[PDB]
Amino acid sequence: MYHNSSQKRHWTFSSEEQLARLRADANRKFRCKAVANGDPVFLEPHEEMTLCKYYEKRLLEFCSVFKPAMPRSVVGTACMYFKRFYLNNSVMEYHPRIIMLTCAFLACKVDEFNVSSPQFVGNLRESPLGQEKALEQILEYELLLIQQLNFHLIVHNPYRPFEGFLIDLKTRYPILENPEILRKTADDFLNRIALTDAYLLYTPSQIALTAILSSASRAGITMESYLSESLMLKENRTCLSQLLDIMKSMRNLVKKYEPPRSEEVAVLKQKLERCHSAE
Amino acid sequence: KRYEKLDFLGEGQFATVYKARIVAIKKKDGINRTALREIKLLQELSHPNIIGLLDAFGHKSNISLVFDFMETDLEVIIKDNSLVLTPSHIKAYMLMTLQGLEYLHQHWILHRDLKPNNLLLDENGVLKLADFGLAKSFGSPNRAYTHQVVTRWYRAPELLFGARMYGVGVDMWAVGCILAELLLRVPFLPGDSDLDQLTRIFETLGTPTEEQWPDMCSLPDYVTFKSFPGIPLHHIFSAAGDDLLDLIQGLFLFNPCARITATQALKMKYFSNRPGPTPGCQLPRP
Amino acid sequence: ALYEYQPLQIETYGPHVPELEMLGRLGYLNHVRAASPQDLAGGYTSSLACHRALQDAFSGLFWQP
Ligand SMILES: CC(C)c1cnn2c(NCc3ccccc3)cc(NC[C@@H]3CCNC[C@H]3O)nc12
Repeated sequence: MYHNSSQKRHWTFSSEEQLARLRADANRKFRCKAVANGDPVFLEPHEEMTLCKYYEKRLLEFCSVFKPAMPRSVVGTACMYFKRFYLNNSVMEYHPRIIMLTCAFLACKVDEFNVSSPQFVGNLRESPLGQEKALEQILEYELLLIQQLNFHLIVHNPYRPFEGFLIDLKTRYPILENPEILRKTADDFLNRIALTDAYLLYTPSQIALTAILSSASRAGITMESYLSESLMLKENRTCLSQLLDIMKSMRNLVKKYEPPRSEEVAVLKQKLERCHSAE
Repeated sequence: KRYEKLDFLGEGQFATVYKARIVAIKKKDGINRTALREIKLLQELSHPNIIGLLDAFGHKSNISLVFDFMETDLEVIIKDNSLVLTPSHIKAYMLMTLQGLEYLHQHWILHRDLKPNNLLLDENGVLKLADFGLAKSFGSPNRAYTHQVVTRWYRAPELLFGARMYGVGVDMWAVGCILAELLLRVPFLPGDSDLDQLTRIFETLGTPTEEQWPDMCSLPDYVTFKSFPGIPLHHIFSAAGDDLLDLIQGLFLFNPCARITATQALKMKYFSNRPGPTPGCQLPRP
Repeated sequence: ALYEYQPLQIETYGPHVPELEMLGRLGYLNHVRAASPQDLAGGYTSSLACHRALQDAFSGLFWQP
């Protein structure tokens, strides 16, 4: 369960500043290691973040058309794996294209989605020899990824809390006559929430509740009494204020998110390929 | 890494175990799925009656898992004729097993491999559930499991009838079998095949009916059986008091839903009655 | 030295989850898929799925890193 999970204990961070510090530390550590080992070829932390967002989108696309049909829990686990890995690692050291496939592979294993390695690499849009090489790279990086996750493999996603909240709304909140009308829109917000760092900063229950209440807000429906009455937050005013602040910060995170730009990602991909070819 | 190998503990088909410094280290598909299962489940669980995963590492596709070192297991206790199993000792073992199982089920995980050799004991007499290589989360509707889990002697009748969807009963039934093995010092239902296992279960406990198990014939591998009267529980366990017999009956109910859960078993009069469970430091050691 | 049961006291940092046996009475089970007779025979009930979903929904809702 989340309330005593490794995700809550170790992989939920206090602020975006802490995440930026971790990523800058990873970038500077790679720079120091390369200087001791081996220039403007180096990537900046914001460039690394842009490439990480692009390859998270690529991982989403790969998991979307994966045959057999990938459970959404597996996709969430793989995306969280990617985020956690590149919290403490530089894309110039470990290429995101292989790391994301390793994340998908490990997530398939962890979430008990039985898919054989040949049919895992058959989903790749590459030649059979390319698929074999990619399989070899994934097998090389599997233990590396597991080590960099600190052997914390169970990932608590917001989908089951979303289902539980929908059940609770259907049962105890008749004011919202049909909570199902909130699903689609809320799901959309969930996806957008996944694009930010919210998964490293907020609980899955908070993320699901924020998605549902934002869907209600775009629907023109106020369910403040659901927090107040149903969740008994009228008793704890500070708890209600903290929850509302968490949701507002989450919405601000979504509104401040910027998609990677195609020219920027092309230039940064050239720089990343130069980094991997060199050193 | 930081572990000096001390002794060779045992070797199985699946892994090899070493006593190292005191801990126990267990060694194109990539990293093996059972080791990943153990890692992913034991990292999210923390209870005195569940084996603790202290560390893990490896190289390439091989991996080693570090656990607390255990002195013995319940199988060695049962098979040791010199050891005398008092009702206090049996209650202590059952209490520790059920507390671990209650913690496990509360976090929505089925062990699915409960047996005396998977119930490990340390030098302080603290029993812990081990060998989570078959453990799996439960409570998900779409998640369908295989019915070939649990060792056949401890397999529940619903599993032997091919149940894909199941709950804590598949552990509780095993618990009951373990309890029976604690009372008789021999395997309760030592079948040599699934059909033989079902036949032994029905010849000992009686052939279940619709009243005892409303949806019995709906299981895809259900087999019709000759109506057996079954041996009365007090005849099988002549030394078992009424409270222990009630516990056994609750653990061996054919209906998995009606079968008592770990919490309900812990609430039974047997555990709160005299004599109290033997303290862990006073439990017998082989 | 007599044993006495006490339920596990693990903080969930969220709203209280209704008891498993009272899910049907409170009306929760009307909003989850009913278990098939085979699932019921195996010991799986819709109450399990509903309870797990509610527990996941309420877990750590009030927690701050
Ligand atoms: C948690 C695991 C990795 C562990 C911890 N201590 N320990 C010991 N200790 C020695 C021993 C000797 C006799 C009976 C029990 C334990 C032996 C051992 N043997 C490997 C098998 C693992 C599954 N259960 C049966 C066991 O033989 N596995 C383990």
